[PDB]
Amino acid sequence: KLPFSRLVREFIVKYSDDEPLRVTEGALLAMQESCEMYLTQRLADSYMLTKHRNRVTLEVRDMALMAYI
Amino acid sequence: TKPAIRRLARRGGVKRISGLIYEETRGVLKVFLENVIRDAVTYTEHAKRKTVTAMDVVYALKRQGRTL
Repeated sequence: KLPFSRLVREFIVKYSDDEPLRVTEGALLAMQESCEMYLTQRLADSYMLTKHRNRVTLEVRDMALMAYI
Repeated sequence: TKPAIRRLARRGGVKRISGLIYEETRGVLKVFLENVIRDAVTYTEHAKRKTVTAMDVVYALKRQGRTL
């Protein structure tokens, strides 16, 4: 929860206007589920490049080709 | 944390990970989340309501393309 609440709090406050925007547990849990799978997806796709590169170590090299696309 | 990144890599089938991934992974996500939270916050505040709901998160995800 520690790095998730920080980002949520920073960005609700950053992107508020007259006030921070309440929120529910389902909203917070729904967001947290979504964001986890996004990192799983992009790391895994970049890992597909890793295997294609005849290496076993996911590296910032592999993260960059999916990110460039 | 370091094991949360490890946990995400092992979910994706990644066995071992280099040390820069830790910082790189946080950056990539914030971009995603900035859009999710921004969009959610923007829709939630604009749409006759001031509370983020599960469907507002859903609305933010549709508005991504880093999903498609």
